[PDB]
Amino acid sequence: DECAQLRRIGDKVNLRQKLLN
Amino acid sequence: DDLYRQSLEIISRYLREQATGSKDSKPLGEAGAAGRRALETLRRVGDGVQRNHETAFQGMLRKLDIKNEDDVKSLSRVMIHVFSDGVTNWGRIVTLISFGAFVAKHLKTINQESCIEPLAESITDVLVRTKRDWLVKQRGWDGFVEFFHV
Repeated sequence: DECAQLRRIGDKVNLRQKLLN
Repeated sequence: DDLYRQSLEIISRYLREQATGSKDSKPLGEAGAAGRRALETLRRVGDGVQRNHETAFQGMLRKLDIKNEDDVKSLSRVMIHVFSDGVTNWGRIVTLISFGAFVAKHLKTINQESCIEPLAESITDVLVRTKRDWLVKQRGWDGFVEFFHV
């Protein structure tokens, strides 16, 4: 995963929830 | 591994139901109360993840020409590498499984239904074998469920 796609999605999914909690 | 077989059965089922498009009729009997709750949560969040990142997801499944069992062991590694930055959170975690699901669909699509179980094991093996103490500090699957309560 040369471009950190999964990490970055992981962190986005974490961000959206964080802002929902 | 007490609370690993509970992770294994969660990921296998979500992934099998995704591949087969229909929900399984047998009760999830080795995860109990804790593990069935998170499956309900996982179905909810992982389907959104899949739906939200369908293009990103599709882009990656392409690059990883995914066929045999070694491609699966290889993907396992990619996933290990996600957490190298020192950060662990459920977003990551769930995203990893959602991608499992996505890939598993593809696998059944390309007549490799039986690579779906090796895929589930690695994902489980990745997390639990590499992030044992993070997972534990969150009351495990209970933390997952409280994170995504909403």
